[PDB]
Amino acid sequence: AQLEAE
Amino acid sequence: MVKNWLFGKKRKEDADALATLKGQQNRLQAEARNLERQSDEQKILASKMLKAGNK
Amino acid sequence: MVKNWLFGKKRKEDADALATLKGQQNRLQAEARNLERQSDEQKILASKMLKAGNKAGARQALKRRAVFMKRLNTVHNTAMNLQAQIDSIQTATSTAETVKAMELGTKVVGEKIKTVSPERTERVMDSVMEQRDQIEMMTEALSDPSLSEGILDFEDDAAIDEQLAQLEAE
Repeated sequence: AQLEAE
Repeated sequence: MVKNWLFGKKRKEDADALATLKGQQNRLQAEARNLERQSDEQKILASKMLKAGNK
Repeated sequence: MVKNWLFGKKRKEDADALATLKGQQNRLQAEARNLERQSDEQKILASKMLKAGNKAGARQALKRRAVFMKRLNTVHNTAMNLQAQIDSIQTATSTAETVKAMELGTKVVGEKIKTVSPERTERVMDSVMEQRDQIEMMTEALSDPSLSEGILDFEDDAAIDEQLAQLEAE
């Protein structure tokens, strides 16, 4: 999720 | 000028033990740096898998 | 210059084991690349069967491609398992060196702790305390003001009281 948000 | 024979002997022994510990610590720091590099490469790969359309 | 005969022997053995594992892993990577190539050729063939008007042949080619990709997955997982074994060998080597360094340090610190034991430090600090008390008592015995005072007022400071009063009035 955090990499996608990145 | 008194020679402290036992003192110098134990000094050499403690210096060798400290050298051994410092060498193993330096090896572990190098291994840590390599593991950090590998983690960064894996994050770059994860970003490319996200962009390419492969979750 | 001490020779570590057993250490060098086991080093050669571990190097040969790592070479064997790396060679088999390289073989598996080459096989994986070839299987990927074959899968791509099968997909191209499936596309041509679709264009030519042969759906049965397209299904045939896609089934063959599915078999090739399953083989590719198995080969890749086997190569990953070999990498895990290589990492286990290197981790065991590093852990052995760490335990040896810790045992050396423990030996040195144990010799020091046995030499200067805690009971020895207790004895030294007790002696320091006792001697400090004796110096204080000796050096306060010599400083008793009763000598330089010597004769004290029988009137108990009355004359000196009035002298201070008279000097204040002055």
